[PDB]
Amino acid sequence: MFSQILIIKPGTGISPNIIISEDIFPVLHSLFVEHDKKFGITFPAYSFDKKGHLGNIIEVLSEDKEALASLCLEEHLAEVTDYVKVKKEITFTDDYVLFKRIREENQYETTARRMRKRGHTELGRPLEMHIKKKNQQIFCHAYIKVKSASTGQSYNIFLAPTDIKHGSFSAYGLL
Amino acid sequence: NLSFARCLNTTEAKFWQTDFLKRHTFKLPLLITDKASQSCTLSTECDTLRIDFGIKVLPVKESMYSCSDYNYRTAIYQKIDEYIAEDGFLTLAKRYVNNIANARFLWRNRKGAEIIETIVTIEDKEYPSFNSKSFNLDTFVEDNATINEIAQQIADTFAGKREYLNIYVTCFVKIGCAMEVYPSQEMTFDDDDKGKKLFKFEGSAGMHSQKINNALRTIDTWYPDYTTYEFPIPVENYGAARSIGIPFRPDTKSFYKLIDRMILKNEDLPIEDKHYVMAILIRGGMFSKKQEK
Amino acid sequence: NLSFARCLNTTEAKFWQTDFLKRHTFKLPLLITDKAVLPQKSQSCTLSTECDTLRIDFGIKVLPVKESMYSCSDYNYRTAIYQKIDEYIAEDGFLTLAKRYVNNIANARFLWRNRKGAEIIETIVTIEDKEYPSFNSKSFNLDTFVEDNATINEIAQQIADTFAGKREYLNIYVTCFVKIGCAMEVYPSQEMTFDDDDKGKKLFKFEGSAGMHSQKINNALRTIDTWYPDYTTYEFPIPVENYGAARSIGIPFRPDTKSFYKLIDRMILKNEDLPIEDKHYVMAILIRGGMFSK
Amino acid sequence: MMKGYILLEKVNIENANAFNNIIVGIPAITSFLGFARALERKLNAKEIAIRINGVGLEFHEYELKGYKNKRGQYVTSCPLPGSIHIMNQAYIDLNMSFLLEVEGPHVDMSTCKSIKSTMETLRIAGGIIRNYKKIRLIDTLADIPYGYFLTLRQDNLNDAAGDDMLDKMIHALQQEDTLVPIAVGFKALSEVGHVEGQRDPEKDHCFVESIFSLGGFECSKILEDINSCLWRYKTEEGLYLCTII
Amino acid sequence: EYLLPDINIDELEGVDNGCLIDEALLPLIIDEGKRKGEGNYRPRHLRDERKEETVQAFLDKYGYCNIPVGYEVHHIVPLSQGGADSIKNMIMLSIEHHERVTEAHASYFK
RNA sequence: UUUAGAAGGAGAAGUCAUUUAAUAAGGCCACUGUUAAAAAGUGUACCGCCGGAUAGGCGG
Repeated sequence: MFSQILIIKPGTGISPNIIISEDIFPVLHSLFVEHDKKFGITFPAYSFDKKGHLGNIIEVLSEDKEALASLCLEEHLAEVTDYVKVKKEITFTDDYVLFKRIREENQYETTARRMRKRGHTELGRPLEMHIKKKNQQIFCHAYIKVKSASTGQSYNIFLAPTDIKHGSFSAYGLL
Repeated sequence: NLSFARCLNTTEAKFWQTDFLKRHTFKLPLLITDKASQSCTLSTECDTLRIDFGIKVLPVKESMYSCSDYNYRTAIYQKIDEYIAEDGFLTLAKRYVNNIANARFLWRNRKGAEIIETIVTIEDKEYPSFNSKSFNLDTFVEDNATINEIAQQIADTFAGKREYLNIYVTCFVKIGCAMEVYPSQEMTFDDDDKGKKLFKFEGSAGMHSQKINNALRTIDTWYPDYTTYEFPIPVENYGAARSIGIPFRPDTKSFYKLIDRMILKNEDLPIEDKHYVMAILIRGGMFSKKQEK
Repeated sequence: NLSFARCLNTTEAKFWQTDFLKRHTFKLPLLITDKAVLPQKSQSCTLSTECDTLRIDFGIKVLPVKESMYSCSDYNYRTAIYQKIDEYIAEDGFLTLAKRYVNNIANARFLWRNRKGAEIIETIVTIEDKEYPSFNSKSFNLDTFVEDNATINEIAQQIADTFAGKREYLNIYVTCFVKIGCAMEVYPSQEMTFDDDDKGKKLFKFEGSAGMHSQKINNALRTIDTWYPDYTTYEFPIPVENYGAARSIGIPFRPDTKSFYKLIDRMILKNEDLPIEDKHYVMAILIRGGMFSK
Repeated sequence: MMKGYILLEKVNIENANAFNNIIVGIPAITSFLGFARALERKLNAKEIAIRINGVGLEFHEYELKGYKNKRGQYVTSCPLPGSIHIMNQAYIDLNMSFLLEVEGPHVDMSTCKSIKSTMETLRIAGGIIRNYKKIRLIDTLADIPYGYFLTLRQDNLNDAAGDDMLDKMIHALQQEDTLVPIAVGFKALSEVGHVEGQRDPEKDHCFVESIFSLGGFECSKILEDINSCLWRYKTEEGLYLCTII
Repeated sequence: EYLLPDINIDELEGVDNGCLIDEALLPLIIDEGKRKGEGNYRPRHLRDERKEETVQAFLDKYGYCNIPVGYEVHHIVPLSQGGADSIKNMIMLSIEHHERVTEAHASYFK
C-alpha cells in the first residue's frame, strides 16, 4: 500500500544491521503496540546467492496517508541522524513486497517437560534428529537479533518474503 | 623512489576503567575475560571508559624521506612555498581540529552513547570541556571560539615556524553503566583459539591507533561525483573504500596522474585539488612510481 | 689488499625510561610491544606510559690511528701513511678532526628520526667525570661548527692525543637523553625482515630493552664534510663515504674529482702535495676505516 | 557466414602414429589436417553445411611408448604381429588440443553437439579418442590454457650456414633446442590419372613422398599473432602443402 | 586423480537425509578434511573443473526439487590438494559449519 | 576421407668373500632499513502459552 522510504549511510566501517536491530525496532515496538500494530517493513535488496543479505534501504508500509503523516519519524528519531536519513515524501506506490514472520527455535528442554507430560514416545533416532534439521534450513536465512523485555535474553527472528500483499500486522510489523 | 613520511605520528590508545564523577583520578586497568571468544564489559562500579593517545606533529618538507632526483625535491619545495604564500596550511589543520574535536575516533563506541567528552592538551596548556555530540559528521565547522587558537599551532608546525608539536588527547564516554566496549582485535595471529581475540598491551585493553589515524584522515570531500554519495572519505592513494565497494578515484583525479600533471606539466590545478594533494602529502607513504615489470 | 679497521668503535645502544627529575636516579627497561595492522603483524616498539623522557647510553672507544692500520701489502705504503700522519701532526696536530667529531657528538645527530620532534637532547660524556651538560645543551645547527667553550677544547685535545701517538686507548661513555614525550613513538633500528610469514616491522631489541644498531650512530657521526665540491650552493655537510655517495639526496656530491680514488692515484704511489681541504677529507676517511682494495 | 574458431580442449590419444617418416614423437601435421577434414565431411553428411579451414595445435603432454636404456636414449614398445614379424613402427600418448578456424553460418551455441556426436567415430593419426575434456567457442585471443603451440618458424629453416638443407638442418639444430623437425605436407610426382588398385577408383591417383621443415614451441601467454599459427591448406600444380603465411 | 571420503555411503549417524544435522560430528568432518591431501598441492590450472551437472546432482542426490535455500554445497578438500565433482564427494553444510571450516581448512592450508 | 584400416610377450634362476684414509691450517675490515596501512560483518540464537501431531500460530 502506502510506503515511506528511509535510508542508511554506508562508509562508516560498520554494517547497519545492529543499528536497525537495536536503534529501530526496540524503539518502534512501543509505538507499534500503542498504534494497534498497523505498520510493516520491507526492503527491495534481496540477495540470497550463498547467505542472507539486507542491502541498505528500508521502507515502512501503511494502509493510509494519515498513519504515515502522523508517524513523523524525521523528528522523534533525532538521535542517530549521523547514520540514518529520513524522507518526507510519502505517497502511493505499486511496487510493494510484503513480509511475514517465521520462527523456529530449539526445543529440547523447552518442551522436554511437555513431551514427558502430554505425550511420550521414543525419540532416539528419528524424532530428535528432526529438531536440528528444523533448526537448520531456517537457520540459513537473513536474521534479525532483538532483545526481550520480560526475561532478558537475545534471540533470532527470521523474516520471510511473501505474496500476500494485504492483511493485518503484528507487534513485529509482520504476520 | 619518492617517499614521504608521516607528519602526524600516532600513539596507541589505552582503555582505563573510570567511575562517574572522578574522571581525572582513580584510573584502573582493563583486563580481558577469556570466554569460550574473548570479550569484556564494564563492572557495576565504574561507568566511564577512557582513551589516551598522542599525536606528534613535524613539518612536511622536513618529513621528506626518499628521492633519487634533486629537481623533484626542488619542485616539491616550490609547490609547498607557493601553498604557504597562497593558503598557509590552515584549512587542513582546521579539518584535523574538527575530526579530533567531534570525537570521531571511538567508532563503535559513538553509537548508542550520548555523553562523549574530549580534552586536547598541548605540552604546557590544556583546553576546556567539549560537547562532541553537537558537531555533525559530513560537515566541517570552521567558525568557533577557540578553533583558530588550536589550529594555528598545528598550521605553523606543518609550515615550519614550530619544529615540534605534541598533542595528548584523552576522551571518555560516560552515559552507559555496566555496558561493554570492545577494542580492535589482534587479527588471526594463532588459530589455537578460534574465538575473537582483543587488544592487550601494558596490562590493559585499548585501541589500535591505525583506527584513530583512519578516523582523523577522513576529511576528503573533493572526490568526483561528490553530490551522489555526500560523505567524507579517508585520504588514500586511490581514495578507495572497502565498505561501499566502489573506488572513488579510478580516474585522472587519482593521485598518480594528479601529481604527474602537477609536477611534470606544471598545471594550475584548482584549490580543492591542491588541497587533496597536500592532504595526501601530509598522510605520507610510499609514493614511488611503478617499476617497469 | 689494503684494509683499515675502525679508528673508533661505538657500542650497540639500549633504551631506558626515566623522567626529568629522576633522570639520574630512576631507570626502567623499554620493551618491544607487537601490533596488528590492516594480513600482517608489525612489531612497532613504543615508549611506555608514565615516563617523561628517554634514556640511551652507549660507549665510544678511541684508539691511535697508526695502531689500527690493518693488514696491508707493502712496507713502503706503511711508511708513506706514517709520514703523512706525522706531517699532519706537525702542521695541524690531528685536532681539527677531533673538534669536528666532538661537534658531531655535540649536535647529537646519531638519533636520526628521534631527533625530529625532540624537546631537548642532553649528551653526557665521561672522560673521567661529567664536565658539563653543555654538550647538546645549547641548541646546535648544521651550518656552523661551535668553537670556543671549554669542554669541546679539552675533549678534542684528549681525543687528538689518543689519535696521534700520545696514548693507547680511551673509553668514554655517550649516555644521551632524548625527551621525546610521554608515551610517544620511539624509532629503534629496524631489523631486516627475511621471512614472509610475519613480514611486518621487525625491530631490534637489546637484552631486556629496546636497542639501536651501532651503524645507526657510527654512520651518523661522520656527518662532517665542509671540504667537498659545490659546498657554496649546497651549504650542508654530507656524511663521509668512500665515493662520497649520499643516498639521502641521491646525487653523488664528491666523486667528480675529489673522491678517494683520485687521492689514492695522486698520493702515495706518486708524490704530490694537496691543500688542507684536500687532506682533511682523506684523513677523515681513515677514522672511518673500510676496505681500500684495488 | 561469419568467421569464428572452435577449440577441442585436452584430447588424449593412445597409440597415435608417431613414426611418420623420420620424426619420432610429434606426428605429421597432415594427420591433424585430415582429421579436421574428416570432421568437416562428417558434418557435411549431416545437413548442417558447415565448413572448416584452418587448424592450430597446442601440445600439453606426451608419452613415448617406451623407456630409457642406459643414459637417456629411448627404447620403444609395440604390439605382437599376427595373421596377415615386425618391421618399423612407434606409438605415443598425446594430450594435445586443437584450434579450428571455423567458417560457416549458424555456429553460436550450435554444432558442438554435432561435433561431439561425430567425434566418436574418428581417430587422430590412427589413435583412440577416449575422452576429450571440452569443446569451447570462446572468441578471445587469451582463450588458451597453459599449453605450447607448434608453429612454423621459417627463420633457421631459411637463413643458416650450410649449403643445402642437409648441411644446414643439423647446423641450425645445434644452437636451438626448442626447434624440432616437422613433416609438413607431401608432394612427389605427376600422372594424376585413374590407375587401378585405388582405395576409391573414381579419384586422382599419385605416387607421393613426404617433405620436411622446422617448428617451434611458444606458450599461451607470450605470442605474436593468430595469423602466425592456425595452419592452412594450400595447393599448386602438383605441390599440395600445408603452411602458415 | 582426486580423493574420495572413506565413510560416506548412506545415512549413518547425525544425519537425516544427506545434510549434517546433529552436532558432535564436526571433529570427524575436520579429520576427514585432514588425513588425506596433505603436502600434495597442485597449481591452480591443475585443478578439477566445476561442471554444470551439479544442479542435476542436487536434483537426484536424494530427491530435492532444486538447490535448497536453507542449505549450501561444500566438499572436504575444496580447490586444494585433490577433490572432484563425483557422485559422493560433496557434503552439504549449515551456515555456522561452513563459516567455521572456511577458516579451519585455511588454518593448515594457509 | 588423417603413413587410415589389424595384432597374446612369455615361462625359470644364489651375486659372494675379506679391507686402518690421515697428517697440517688466521676469513677478514666497513657500510643510517625505512616510508604507510580498517579485523569485524549482529559473535549469539529465551520463556509464557493455545495446540496433545515434536503440525502450526499470539505475547513478553
